[PDB]
Amino acid sequence: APSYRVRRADISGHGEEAVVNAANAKGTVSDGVCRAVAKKWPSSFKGAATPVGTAKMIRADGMTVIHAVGPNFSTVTEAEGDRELAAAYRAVASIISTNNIKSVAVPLLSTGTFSGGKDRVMQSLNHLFTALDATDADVVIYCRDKNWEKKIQEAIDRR
Ligand SMILES: Nc1ncnc2c1ncn2[C@@H]1O[C@H](COP(=O)(O)OP(=O)(O)OC[C@@H](O)[C@@H](O)[C@@H](O)CO)[C@@H](O)[C@H]1O
Repeated sequence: APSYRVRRADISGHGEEAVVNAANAKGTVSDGVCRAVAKKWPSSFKGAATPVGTAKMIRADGMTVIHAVGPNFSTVTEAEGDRELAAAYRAVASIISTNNIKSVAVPLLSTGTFSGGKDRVMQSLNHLFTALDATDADVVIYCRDKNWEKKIQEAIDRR
């Protein structure tokens, strides 16, 4: 069974075996988690382009980087976005289990740039749990907001 905990820290300082980038489909560096990942592991972006709802892994800069493309909720219906968000997290879980990754730092996909202006912390976290429950990985969820940290911790605890 996987273990879940939450850190309020820059994900670029994670202590896990792998990190999930909240990526865009073009594999470009822009504001958000992606900027922190590009600064710390700059060569991890080579050929990282992957369609919405998929994930693409690379070993670069002594790190395993998993580029997961959550939906942009400005560009899909709510139901379409919810399916694509579930798919991105399942693509992450498959890469974790198939590559024998023992621990992973995970941001909440589609809760920032891609949130379409809405609070999607619980939507994103519920898809994260459902997908990563298929793995044996130690999962560390990263956020920057003290309120999010407690929400996430509350949600971890309720389980
Ligand atoms: N350094 C950090 N450490 C820990 N948590 C962080 C972080 N930077 C941002 N976050 C949080 O991670 C979540 C996903 O944000 P993001 O805005 O990065 O994630 P999405 O909403 O999936 O959008 C991805 C796009 O921004 C895409 O173009 C990429 O360029 C960006 O990733 C948001 O809740 C942010 O508050």
